Amino acid sequence: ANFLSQKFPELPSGIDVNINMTTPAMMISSELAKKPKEVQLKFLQKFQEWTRAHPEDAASLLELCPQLSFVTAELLLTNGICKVDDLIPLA
Amino acid sequence: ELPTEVLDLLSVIPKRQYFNTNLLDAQKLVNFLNDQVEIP
Repeated sequence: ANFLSQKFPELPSGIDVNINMTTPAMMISSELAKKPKEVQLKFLQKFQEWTRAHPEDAASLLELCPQLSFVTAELLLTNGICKVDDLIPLA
Repeated sequence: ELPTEVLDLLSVIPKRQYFNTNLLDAQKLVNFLNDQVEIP
């Protein structure tokens, strides 16, 4: 993964979830949504600039690392920026 | 480079292997976020 070793070599793998009692998706929502609204908005605006300045980089990272892909989606969901039905056009 | 906020966030959720359900298209999402989205 030369792309990552060059640009994104410190990508987090994620937490370990015990999916015999808790589903990843539910954790995903409670994870982002337990955070004060300022966070999601701060991340997404900051990120928005970053991804506008680096569309190739940003998109290719979302291509390979799905936690960010859905992390962005769920934050869009929790604030009401976008709905699930607005994400399926992306899907 | 990625800002630290992003890094922490990527780590706080399930491992990327627990995400292989429906997923979203990175390329569409980025073009969507850049042009079509305005974060409140």
